[PDB]
Amino acid sequence: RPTVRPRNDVAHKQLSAFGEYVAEILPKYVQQVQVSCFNELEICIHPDGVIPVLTFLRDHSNAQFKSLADLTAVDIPTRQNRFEIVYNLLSLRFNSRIRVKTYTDELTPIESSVPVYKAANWYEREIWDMFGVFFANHPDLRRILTDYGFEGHPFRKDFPLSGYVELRYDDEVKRVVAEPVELAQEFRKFDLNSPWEAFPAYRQPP
Amino acid sequence: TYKYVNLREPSMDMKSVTDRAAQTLLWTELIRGLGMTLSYLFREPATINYPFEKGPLSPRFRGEHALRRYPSGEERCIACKLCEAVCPAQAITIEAEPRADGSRRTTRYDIDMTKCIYCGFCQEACPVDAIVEGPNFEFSTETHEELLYNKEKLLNNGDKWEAEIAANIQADYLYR
Amino acid sequence: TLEGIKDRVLYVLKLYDKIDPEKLSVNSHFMKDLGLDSLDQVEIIMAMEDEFGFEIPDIDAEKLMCPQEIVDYIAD
Amino acid sequence: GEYVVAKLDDLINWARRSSLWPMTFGLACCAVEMMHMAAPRYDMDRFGVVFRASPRQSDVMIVAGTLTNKMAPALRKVYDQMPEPRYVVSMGSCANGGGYYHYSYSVVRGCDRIVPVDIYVPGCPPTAEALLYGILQLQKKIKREKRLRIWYRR
Amino acid sequence: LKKTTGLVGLAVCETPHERLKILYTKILDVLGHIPKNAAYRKYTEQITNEKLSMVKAEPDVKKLEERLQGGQIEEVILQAENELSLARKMIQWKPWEPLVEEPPASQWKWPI
Amino acid sequence: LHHAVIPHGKGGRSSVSGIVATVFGATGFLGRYVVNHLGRMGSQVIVPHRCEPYDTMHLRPMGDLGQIIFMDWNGRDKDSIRRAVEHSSVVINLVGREWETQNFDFEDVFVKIPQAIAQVSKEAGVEKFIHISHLNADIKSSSKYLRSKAVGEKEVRETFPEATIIKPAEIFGREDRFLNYFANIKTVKQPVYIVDVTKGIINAIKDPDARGKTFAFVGPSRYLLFDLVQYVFAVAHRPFTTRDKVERIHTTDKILPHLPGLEDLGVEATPLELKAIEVLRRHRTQPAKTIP
Amino acid sequence: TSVKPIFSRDMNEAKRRVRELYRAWYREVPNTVHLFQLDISVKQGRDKVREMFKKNAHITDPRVVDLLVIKGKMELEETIKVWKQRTHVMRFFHETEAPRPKDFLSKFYVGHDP
Ligand SMILES: CCCCCCCCCCCCCCCCCC(=O)OC[C@H](COP(=O)(O)OCCN)OC(=O)CCCCCCCCCCCCCCCCC
Ligand SMILES: NC(=O)C1=CN([C@@H]2O[C@H](COP(=O)(O)OP(=O)(O)OC[C@H]3O[C@@H](n4cnc5c(N)ncnc54)[C@H](OP(=O)(O)O)[C@@H]3O)[C@@H](O)[C@H]2O)C=CC1
Ligand code: SF4
Ligand code: SF4
Ligand code: SF4
Repeated sequence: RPTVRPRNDVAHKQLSAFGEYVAEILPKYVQQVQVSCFNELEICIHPDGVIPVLTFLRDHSNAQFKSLADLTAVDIPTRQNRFEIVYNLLSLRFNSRIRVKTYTDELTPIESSVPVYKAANWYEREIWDMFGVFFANHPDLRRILTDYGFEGHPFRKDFPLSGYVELRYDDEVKRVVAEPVELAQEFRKFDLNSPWEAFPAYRQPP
Repeated sequence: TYKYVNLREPSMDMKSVTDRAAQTLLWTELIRGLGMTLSYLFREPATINYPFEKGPLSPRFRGEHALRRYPSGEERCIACKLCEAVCPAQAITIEAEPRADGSRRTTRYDIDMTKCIYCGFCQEACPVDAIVEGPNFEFSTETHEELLYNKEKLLNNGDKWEAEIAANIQADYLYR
Repeated sequence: TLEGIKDRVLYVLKLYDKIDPEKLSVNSHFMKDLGLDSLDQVEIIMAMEDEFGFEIPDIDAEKLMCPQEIVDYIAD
Repeated sequence: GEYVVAKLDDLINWARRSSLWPMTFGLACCAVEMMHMAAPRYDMDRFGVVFRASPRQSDVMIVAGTLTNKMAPALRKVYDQMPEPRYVVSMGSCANGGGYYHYSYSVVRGCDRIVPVDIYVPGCPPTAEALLYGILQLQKKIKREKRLRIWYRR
Repeated sequence: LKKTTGLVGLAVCETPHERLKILYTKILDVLGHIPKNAAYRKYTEQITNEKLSMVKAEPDVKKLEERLQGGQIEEVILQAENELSLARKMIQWKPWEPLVEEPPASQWKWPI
Repeated sequence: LHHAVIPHGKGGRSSVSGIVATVFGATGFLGRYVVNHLGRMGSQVIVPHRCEPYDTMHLRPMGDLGQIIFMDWNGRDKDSIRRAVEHSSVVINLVGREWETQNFDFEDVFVKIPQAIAQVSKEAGVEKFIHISHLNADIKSSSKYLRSKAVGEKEVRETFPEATIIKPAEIFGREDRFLNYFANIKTVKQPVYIVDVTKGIINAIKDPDARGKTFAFVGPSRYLLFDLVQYVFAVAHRPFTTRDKVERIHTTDKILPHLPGLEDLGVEATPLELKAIEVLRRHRTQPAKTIP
Repeated sequence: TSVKPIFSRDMNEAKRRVRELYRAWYREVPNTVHLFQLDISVKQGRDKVREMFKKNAHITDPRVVDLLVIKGKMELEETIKVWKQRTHVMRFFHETEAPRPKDFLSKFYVGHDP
């Protein structure tokens, strides 16, 4: 079938088997394990398990996930714990990838993973800057992307696209000043969603 | 499959050691580098004599926008707003109403040329080849306001450039 | 020197504008009598820190709520 | 007498447009196309436009890329240190008016909010030739200047 | 003995066989302090014993590397050190214990 | 109100203040502040200029796209004045020179030109006219500068009776020729801050009770010229010009109690002591005694 | 109602961190006014610092207080180390923002906003 992406059952089984393997070894922290239809393994863990679970995946002989590919966050306001923390790891030894996910809210710190992966340093600063998630015991937690003195965390779903302040040069004070944002043309919100269901396979029970 | 870029053991025979000593003292590899830049001195330069000579372009080139007409002179645009919807930069602003003869036509068609990313998505989305990116790339201005195109400006661009635009569309439409 | 210490405390406090000079007495509570707030007391302590040239920690400073404790505190 | 003033304007105007030394803020994508303007095909140096000049020997600032709020104060400081006469060329949609990031919380919506701008080069990015057209248009603007003619009439 | 491992910072090992026996023995010693019915102990003893048997049963390093499938023998030694370090930490974390806390009801539901 | 000039927005750069202003003399010291405050709130500003466009470049960032419009004009050409004012609701005249030139004497900048602007503005139907005069304007002054300011101040009041006339004292500020004048080197002075004068002008545009009035803009304190110059040198960390200019600096600042001032437009005068360092910091390589 | 603490385990410990931060800010203002060549007085700088603390006086959550102090320390680090420029320091004073009307009538005259 030329237009349909082919399945790979061999990889699906291997990843499923390793998913059970991880969950048997770390029952204290693993809450859910799933493999996607395009064969990506996700471990969902209690936030207490960050250091133990990441250390096990880095150091264990059947894991050896030596490379932290990415660390980011997702904001889902409807959840009690709105922030989902995502670790994407790579194992060169076994030519495999794994995703570890945990959660936190505005006021609950997450343990910094710099001790496991030195790559985590700047990623956690970016998560602090863009989402406002505090990482405990970080060697140097501060903003990395936003302007100095910037207020708020832009990547939160409830932060407006254009922010609250805009800059310009002011001649009277001979410097760049910040002022409440006004737009000559407001961003035009589009309602694009079709009112007809697209994917029956994902229908949520009513 | 892999190869080593820099895994080699220098020979320690006296003939080779003296070869490296001569290179160190006589600067031979530095002299070799001088030859390369010398050989360029006597090569023809690649420079072209702009604006009397122009860099080559293809019929697909994405330049200044224009609104086109049918051969009769009727506007091609029917205010469908597909260009405005797809525009990645929201650079297009359209308003429309029935024309005096009842035709479906725009009363506003603005492109903020300083929002536009010159991506060509508008001309892909257009069902009647009304909005195109033309071949002109020499329209820099002295003021910001001059780059806020309204419908009159865009229609004038179409009348100004149609001779070239039509030929470019003729050469590429079978790839679309 | 105990009256010498005591004099300096009143010297610093007089300079502190927020304290009405007449209301001030050596046994006046900052927050009951003189009507100062928490951070007003913090600024007073930093002034004493400067006058007597030593650092007064927060645990120690939180209890110095009238000039007498300050005079008493320095002496130790 | 007015004949003298007309010819001195021509002389100083000719010298200034014939020796335009630019400072480029290579902020983003558009910096690549100014590099291609310096490259052999277009060779901006052949017009008298040296490839790179220090800010204090510069005559024209070319803002080539997106100006963020974080960078805006630094850009203004460099403009204020330019000896006069000084000109600004805004190159690309981002610098012209914010472009594809116009609605961002972190982007200045056009560098003309920070410095005055003499030439606006459209495109995302403008081709190296389009930038060269804008530079030659700035030369013609300098050719029109009448500083001494106006001075003599104060 | 090979001249280099090919990996910057990973030095050649002069006596890899005896180094691996010492490390694998140490790992098995540490795993004895873990409860007998913890999956980490059962699995880690199983793989450690498999590698230990191959080390004792093959005197030629490059034949041994071909059997271990762990890259250079110096990489296998480093991996043994990593497992030993992990095993010690596992005793403090005790991850074989029950799940500390359930997530909220919709914590992992997607799409919302 | 014509629909185009009804105010909208929140008073920022992209808002619509409803003011359409022609500012003569906008390329000078006072003009740059006036245009800035107009463009801050989204006013349409027409800038007639006599100088090179290069010399108007600092005004362009002061307004959103399209809000600052530039025009050529000649002080002696009434048609060029008519072009600049026939669409405006307020005309502001800031034209002046502190010295005379071969082509323009004080009677030109301070009488003939202001009168022509006022007359053409009257004919074109402009509702409001704001004319800057001087506190010490006086036909018996030893200064030809101040004598002309008095003659022109009278001709504007006669030509455009509803004009708001503003009489500032010496204005100090970053680009002034006052504090800077001393730093580049009997009498009581009452200098006023540039931003105060600008705010007064802006509030005069809005205040309907300001029409037909004459204001004196003065600072909060009076100083002896010697005590002021001493303070300037102290602030500039320095060890302590035409003939007409010297006469002005030695003219005592009049005290006109009957005239309304900055407090009658809602503006609090800024003490010199707050802003002197701002102006004099660049000159670096005890507050002055005030008259009660 | 059991939650993971940030630093403080109760409001008393949180308030100690607040006072340490206030002291650090209070002592840094004279240096900031000098290094950044500000045109404000030291009194103005300290009055601004006190204003910023006061608006957060009503907090009773030690975790929220902890975050406010964390952000306050980062803001102080940017100032002490001169990562900020003069424009960033002066953004606390809104020198170009004309005062918004506060009473009902003034807001009624200018627009529709509450
Ligand atoms: C009978 C017995 C008689 C007794 C007398 C016999 C004497 C003959 C034998 C002596 C010959 C010695 C030659 C002297 C030249 C200097 C040699 C020298 O200094 O080379 C070494 C120097 C650094 O070399 P390096 O690779 O860094 O390693 C050495 C340190 N570890 O290398 C360098 O200096 C590099 C220089 C870098 C600059 C390069 C730019 C120049 C390249 C083009 C130069 C062309 C030559 C110009 C000719 C002169 C023109 C007038
Ligand atoms: N600054 C002060 O201390 C006080 C000033 N005033 C008055 O305030 C007004 C402005 O003050 P200031 O801004 O300091 O004066 P400036 O000299 O700084 O600016 C004067 C303006 O007048 C214009 N101008 C001068 N002569 C002519 C002319 N012949 N034809 C056309 N335009 C001309 C200049 O334009 P160009 O740039 O083209 O020369 C400039 O824009 C003046 O009327 C001044 O007398 C009153 C009291 C105090
Ligand atoms: S070229 Fe792209 S960005 Fe520009 S108007 Fe068309 S769709 Fe919009
Ligand atoms: S230009 Fe084309 S796509 Fe855009 S509104 Fe007109 S017909 Fe539709
Ligand atoms: S204008 Fe286009 S090419 Fe230039 S920096 Fe912006 S996005 Fe990149």
